[PDB]
Amino acid sequence: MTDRYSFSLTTFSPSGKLGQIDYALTAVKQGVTSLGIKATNGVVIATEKKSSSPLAMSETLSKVSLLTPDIGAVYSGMGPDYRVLVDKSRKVAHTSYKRIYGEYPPTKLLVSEVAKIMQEATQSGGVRPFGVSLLIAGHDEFNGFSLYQVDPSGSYFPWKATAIGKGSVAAKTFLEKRWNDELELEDAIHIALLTLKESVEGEFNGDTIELAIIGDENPDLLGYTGIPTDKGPRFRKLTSQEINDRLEAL
Amino acid sequence: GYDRALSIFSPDGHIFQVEYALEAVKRGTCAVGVKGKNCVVLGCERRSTLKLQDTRITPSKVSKIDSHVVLSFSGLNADSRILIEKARVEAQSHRLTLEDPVTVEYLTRYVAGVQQRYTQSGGVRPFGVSTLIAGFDPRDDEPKLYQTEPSGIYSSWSAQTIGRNSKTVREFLEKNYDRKEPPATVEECVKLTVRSLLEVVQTGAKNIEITVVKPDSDIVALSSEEINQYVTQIEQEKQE
Amino acid sequence: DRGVSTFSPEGRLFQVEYSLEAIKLGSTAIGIATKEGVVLGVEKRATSPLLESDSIEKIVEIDRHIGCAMSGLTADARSMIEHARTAAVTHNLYYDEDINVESLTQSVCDLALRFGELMSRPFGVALLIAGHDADDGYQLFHAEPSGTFYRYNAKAIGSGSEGAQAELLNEWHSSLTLKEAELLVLKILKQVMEEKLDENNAQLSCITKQDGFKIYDNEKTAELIKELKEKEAAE
Amino acid sequence: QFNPYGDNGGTILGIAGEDFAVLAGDTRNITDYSINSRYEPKVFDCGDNIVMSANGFAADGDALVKRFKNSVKWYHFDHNDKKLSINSAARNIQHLLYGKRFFPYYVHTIIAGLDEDGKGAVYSFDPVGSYEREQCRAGGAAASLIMPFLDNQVNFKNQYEPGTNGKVKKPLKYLSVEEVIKLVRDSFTSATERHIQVGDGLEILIVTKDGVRKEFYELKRD
Amino acid sequence: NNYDGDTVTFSPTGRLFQVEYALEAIKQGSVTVGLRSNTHAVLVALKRNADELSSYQKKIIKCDEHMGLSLAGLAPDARVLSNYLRQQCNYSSLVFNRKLAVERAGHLLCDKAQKNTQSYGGRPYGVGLLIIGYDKSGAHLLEFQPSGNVTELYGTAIGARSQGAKTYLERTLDTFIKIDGNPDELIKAGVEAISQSLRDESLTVDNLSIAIVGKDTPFTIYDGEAVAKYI
Amino acid sequence: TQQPIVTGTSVISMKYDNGVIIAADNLGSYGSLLRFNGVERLIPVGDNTVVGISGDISDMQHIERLLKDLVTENAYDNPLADAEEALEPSYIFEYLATVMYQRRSKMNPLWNAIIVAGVQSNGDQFLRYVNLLGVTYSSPTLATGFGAHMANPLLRKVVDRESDIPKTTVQVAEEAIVNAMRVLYYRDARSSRNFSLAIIDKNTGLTFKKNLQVENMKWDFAKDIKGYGTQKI
Amino acid sequence: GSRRYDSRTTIFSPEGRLYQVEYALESISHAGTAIGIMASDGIVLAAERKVTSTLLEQDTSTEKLYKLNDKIAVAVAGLTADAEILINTARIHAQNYLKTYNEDIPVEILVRRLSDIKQGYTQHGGLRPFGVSFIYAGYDDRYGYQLYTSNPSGNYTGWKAISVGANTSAAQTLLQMDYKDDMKVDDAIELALKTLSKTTDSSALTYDRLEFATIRKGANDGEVYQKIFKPQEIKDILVKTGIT
Amino acid sequence: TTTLAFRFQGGIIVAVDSRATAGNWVASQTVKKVIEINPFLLGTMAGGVADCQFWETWLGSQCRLHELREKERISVAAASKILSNLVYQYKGAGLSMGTMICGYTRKEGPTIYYVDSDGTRLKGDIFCVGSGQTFAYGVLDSNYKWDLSVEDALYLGKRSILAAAHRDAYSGGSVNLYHVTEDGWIYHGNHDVGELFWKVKEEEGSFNNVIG
Ligand SMILES: [Mg+2]
Repeated sequence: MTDRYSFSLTTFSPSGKLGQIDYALTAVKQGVTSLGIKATNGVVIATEKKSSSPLAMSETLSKVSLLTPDIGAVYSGMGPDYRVLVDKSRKVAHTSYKRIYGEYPPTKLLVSEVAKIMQEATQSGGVRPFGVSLLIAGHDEFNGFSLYQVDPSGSYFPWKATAIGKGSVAAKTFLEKRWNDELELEDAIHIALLTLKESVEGEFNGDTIELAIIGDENPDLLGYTGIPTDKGPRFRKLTSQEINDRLEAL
Repeated sequence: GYDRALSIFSPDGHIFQVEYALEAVKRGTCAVGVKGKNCVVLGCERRSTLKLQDTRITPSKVSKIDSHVVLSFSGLNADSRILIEKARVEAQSHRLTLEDPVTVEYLTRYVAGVQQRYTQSGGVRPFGVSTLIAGFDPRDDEPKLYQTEPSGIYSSWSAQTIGRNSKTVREFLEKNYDRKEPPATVEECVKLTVRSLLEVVQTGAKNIEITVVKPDSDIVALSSEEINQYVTQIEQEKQE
Repeated sequence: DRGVSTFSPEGRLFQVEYSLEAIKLGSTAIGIATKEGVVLGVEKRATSPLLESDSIEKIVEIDRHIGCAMSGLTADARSMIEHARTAAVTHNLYYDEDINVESLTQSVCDLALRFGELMSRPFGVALLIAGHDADDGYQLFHAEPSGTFYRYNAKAIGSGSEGAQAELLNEWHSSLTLKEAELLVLKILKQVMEEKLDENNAQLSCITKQDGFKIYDNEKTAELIKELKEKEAAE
Repeated sequence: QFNPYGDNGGTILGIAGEDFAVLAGDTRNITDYSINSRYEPKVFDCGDNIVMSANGFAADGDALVKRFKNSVKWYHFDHNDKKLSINSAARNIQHLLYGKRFFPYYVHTIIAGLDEDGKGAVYSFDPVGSYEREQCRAGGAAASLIMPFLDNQVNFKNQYEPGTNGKVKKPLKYLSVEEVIKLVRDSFTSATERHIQVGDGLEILIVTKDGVRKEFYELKRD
Repeated sequence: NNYDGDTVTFSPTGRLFQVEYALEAIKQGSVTVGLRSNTHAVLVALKRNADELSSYQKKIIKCDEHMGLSLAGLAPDARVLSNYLRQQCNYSSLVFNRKLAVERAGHLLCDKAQKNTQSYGGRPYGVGLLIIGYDKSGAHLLEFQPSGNVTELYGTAIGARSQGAKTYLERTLDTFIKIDGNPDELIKAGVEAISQSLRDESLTVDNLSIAIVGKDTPFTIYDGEAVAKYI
Repeated sequence: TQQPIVTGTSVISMKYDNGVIIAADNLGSYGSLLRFNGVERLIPVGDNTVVGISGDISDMQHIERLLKDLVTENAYDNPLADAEEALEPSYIFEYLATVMYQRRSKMNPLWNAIIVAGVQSNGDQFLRYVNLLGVTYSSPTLATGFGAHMANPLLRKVVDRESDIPKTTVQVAEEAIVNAMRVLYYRDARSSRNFSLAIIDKNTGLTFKKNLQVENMKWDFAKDIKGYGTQKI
Repeated sequence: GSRRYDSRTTIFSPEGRLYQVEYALESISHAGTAIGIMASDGIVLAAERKVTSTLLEQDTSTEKLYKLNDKIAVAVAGLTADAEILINTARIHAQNYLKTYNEDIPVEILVRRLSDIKQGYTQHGGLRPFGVSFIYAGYDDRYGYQLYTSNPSGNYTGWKAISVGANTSAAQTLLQMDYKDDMKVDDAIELALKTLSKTTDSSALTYDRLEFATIRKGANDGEVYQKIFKPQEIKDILVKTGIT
Repeated sequence: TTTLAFRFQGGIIVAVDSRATAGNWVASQTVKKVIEINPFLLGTMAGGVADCQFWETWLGSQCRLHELREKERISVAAASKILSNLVYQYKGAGLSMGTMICGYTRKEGPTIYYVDSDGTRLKGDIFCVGSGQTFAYGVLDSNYKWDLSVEDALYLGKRSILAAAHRDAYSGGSVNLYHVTEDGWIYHGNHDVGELFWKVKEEEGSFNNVIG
């Protein structure tokens, strides 16, 4: 046995292309549309719960994931790759930050750590790149609200609003017209639901849409009381009912 | 770990990786070594394709391994640093354990040994570098000049050149260097070294570097003007 | 591509067979064993007249009672010599005695096949190991990169080997003197060499029980070359 | 606390003649005040006309002799059935002993045979491998009782020629194998009388160019 | 063809070509012959020289006082496998005060050769061995192949032209097996057997190698003028 | 380095004209506490060897498993496992002796004293000792612990040297062993009345006797002993 | 076995070139142009972001200009992710040097170390090289203001003015034309932005498509100040020099 | 033990006693305390007998390898430092060694290095090591001159060991003399202390305290 693939499987071609990264980006392109929009007092990330079968319980499959109490993530591309990245991203937020500084990492640095993991899968021996593009929305005290995109290459870019996956080109054009630097979170959520409806074919409701926000602190979701400085998670996943309420005002 | 045998024999009995490493040396800028009666001179070509260069801080082509030995090269620049670093570490390790600085031959044998090791070790490629190692043994006034190459063979030379167009300057040296009477002075030795580079270099401006090494750790690099005076005198005698 | 330790359909290791081709390109080395000593002689083959030929070291001392001559990729021989010397000295340390020439040759040959995917390829050099011990007397061996060593009364390796070996076939007999062997090596070297043989482009050496292993001075060899010229002109 | 060492008593004696050597040793094996065995062979024929005894802690003694016999075997394999000379065996044993310099074989080793000129040879080792060729050496429990007797009766120490009164030493005339064996037996008889760990039986291995020969003698069993 | 790049690759007919190529090296090698009775076992080898100045490559190796083999193929590979046997024979003696059974020695060689045929990177051994011995169940003769197949036999032969000797032994089976308490006659049968595989060359004094082990006979090799008796 | 916990006392043995006898009581002591009364400390290996073990019982059980495993391993690919290539006492001993010395050399000994009693293929008696230090010796009589001090003197009166062995019969030898076991029961505070005895004869094979008891004991004289000097009543 | 799939990233071509290094350089030639210009009183780093969007959050974005320590900064051209791996190493090396000798790391020593790391990936390991070319801008008390560049081969060289990334041939010709030795920072700033403005593949050079920095002894008295320009400041200097 | 070595006009004198003890028990009177590292280098033995023997024979192997690789005699400095660097790796492990590495080369002339199991490596003109070192020092210091003859230097070294052999209980047996020249060491015999004492007493008039 032993992993005898100690050499790179991603290499520069004569034209200067890293083929495996390009192909990973093609896999991402096939993936279901997800998007992120940054408001003045919050961020919203959203995607379509593409159910593989009606017998499947799509609630058990979480496309939007909490990474830290103030940071959430969503993807487009290969689900399994996303799942393990979330596991690693959650752990690295503790090992390389919280266990050192006694606090959760700022969005940009957690993104930096995730990006590093994805870069290494692009150079390390005997592995292929991750076949996902992530959209990480988060908040921290000194940087405020932010929204990042992370690609299979490990490259990451901060966005005001964007979309990845299937209908990204059309969605990004839709977002460019609607976005401004004076949006409130509810306005962003409204635009998100509008943008996301364009890429969705079939049912469009709270059960077929996954949507979370980074907004105000939720002391009701903290689990305990007594410590004034601890005010609860800014990340919150919107319920099936909460989504449908806003779909009536759509 | 990566264990792949890159340097291997071909049906005709050649190690192509080692031979392709020599092709990298052929691409490198021309270097020349000439030993006089009481000195050795290392001449080196600087390609003038790169202007706007900062010549204060740009890695010089001749490197001191110790206060009495110098090393110039032709081939991959990044590769040469690894050999220079190893050689410098070994030079201090020799002083520490033997309580005496390295002989020029010993230092050459070490660098040649490193190069050889990289031609039959798994997972590594050969150094795309040939070196000229020159200097004087401790408490010795006899000039020393050696050459190494990617295969790991080394030998002593009365005068030698490596790199691009080295075939031409070797032609010049072979007819102009007399063994029975080598360049008696520093002047004569430097002059012959500059002359040999002028066969290949192009302009005698900032394209020629000269380093003179004398006995008892007396190493000095000539400046542009000092070299330019040799270039001037050579061509004025040539106009006849 | 293919394994480094792969067998060909004829039952030969590709790499070992290719290393033997590299050895055929090497400069000629010749050994001749007699009852007065073994003689080792090499072709230096300087690539240019500016190369100081005395720096060409293709004959090497392993111990006081064992000498060695090489042919092929001579850079590959350095680690083989280092091992040989270490083995000779180590055995003396462990047993307070000289090591047998065969045992030394065996220890060197054990390195040969330690290649795979240990080193990445076989050695590209062949050795003539010549020496003396109390048990078997004066001996000459031929160590190959296959790990096989043959004892020889006389042997030639390198580019002029098969022409030289055919000459050694005729000339060698069990009653050769050391002086006769010296002239014989010089004679055959001069035959197979491209350039004209002199004291600067050819080197002699010998191993005797009394004086041990000795590389010959250029002045000493020059006299043997002049002695050779006169005796060939003598008929 | 576990003590990895023990003392199995016993006494050995090597004497190098002019063209022969003897290595003798008692056959009693003990712990504390008890007798383990009245006949436990201590001196061994290791092949190549070499005899060996590692006296002291018997477990380390047996281990060393076993490893040396093995070394002799592998010396034949590796070096074309060449005979291991006594001096080469001695140097080899030094490396075996010094190999455990920091957890020593708790034994006083003696080997005996013939050198490469056919003369008698005895070598003597300390527990950590220091060694020397000697003409005479007793080892083990009663070594301190026997060595002075040998200095006097083998090397004629403190003996002078009558009439000269201290001016002329007694000349160092060579001893025959029958003479040496008498000194060996008297040494062990005397050692048996005054040392509690010595007794039961005496086994003498005699090395000549013809090979190894054994001789056994009864000792007092109290 | 496409399935002979390494040992780890079966062909479409279930063949291991690298192993078969290693098997080929043995056929190139010089002939050796093995045969036994109920008291003695005998190796007879034809040694091969490079030329007339060269020595004759040794073909027989001693493993223990009661065991040894003869080789055909890559000599270095025989050195490795004989060294391994020496160690296994030795371990058996040191640890268990027990002389290694010849059948168990065959099992150990089989397994060592097998590991080389199933793993990537390595190669099969390029040598065939004929092990003889005398243990607690009398005289024995094994035939090792680098495929791993070890076979206990009355008599056999490996190497170039070995088929001639092997047929002779197959005829003589009922005679040589009964040569008990007579080493010189058993060797004669072996020397006569190996003679069936000779062409052009004949058995000379530095050409012939013979070994023998038996009831009261340590494994002892006979070379040079020692075998002139049998020529 | 450890300390023995559950311990077994004397193992005694001797050679006689056709074979060997070995014996050991059935007690597993826990210091001064006589904890386990049904411990078998003689462990037969095949039909030609009996290993008697004293000292730490947990280590004895480990050794017992090693010997059980040794038999299994010897049978593998061995058509003569019950004939010419059966385990010999000399093989079993040398194996154990190797293990004991290796374990002491790692400063982690098997805290035992072992006597391997058996009969070899050629009919020769095998009797040899090995202990936690890897120390080995052989003798016409062998005994461990207290047996060394009390049994050996008695057994040596029967077989005082090698030449006495052919003169000694199995009945005389067994009588001496059984008498020795009684003496040890009188005088060893860590012994028991119940014991096992094994006879390995070259003719009749292995005879393993369980549930033997020390009998014909002398205690009647105790009634007359009064006080510690001057007391009369 | 595994050998079948091995690209063999660390081998010479028959011409004596390292395939992967050459292809990495080809990759880098498509990256946004970065320019360094050394003056007597400071250094200028100017770089072009690659086809950005209007929704990109520029003020929090960093893809070209990075800080190694207080004295040294780098301009990146190639794979950003690859560059960040090397940058974090360089930052650690500078801090190690500072901890050891209690002095800020001289610029060349840092550059050599990073360049040696790149070299290693071309000679051993079987991994692909870092598809990155750096421009190092820095200051120390030995050589003063220094400009270097390294590339995937691990070869580095010193410069008075240099460009990496796209259109370096055109850029270097323009720099070579207008550069002078007695030049000052404010003049270099103008040269850098003028060069980018001519070599750019974009229709017009604007603030949102640029990263800009200056290393100046324009810090109060004998000390050095790094200035990573903010979007608004890049917009001001573009107006000042007369490009927008 | 008593070993000494001193530099002078004619090279080096090395002189050693021969006794080896285990407590009060005289284990050997014929111990060779001068190792012949090679034909040009000498080493003395004090402290651990095995430690000195083993590692100075080993040193001879390292010195031999050096001159095989470098085609030149190893310097006394280099040879001594090989030994000192080795024992330094074993520092703390319990090696016991006090030795003079004595030699005579072209570049150095006659040179002596004191090498210690604590790692100490000292160059010097006169050294004295062992249980009887203090007694030998007394005779050496009061009689030493650079311009001693080879004959007088040899006697001084012999007499200095005799001084120590007499007084020091753990020194004695016999005196081994060496004289190191540039062409190699020259052995100057084994001298029994028992016979040497009475000889010196009479001829020199010394040891008037002792009755002879
Ligand atoms: Mg007694």
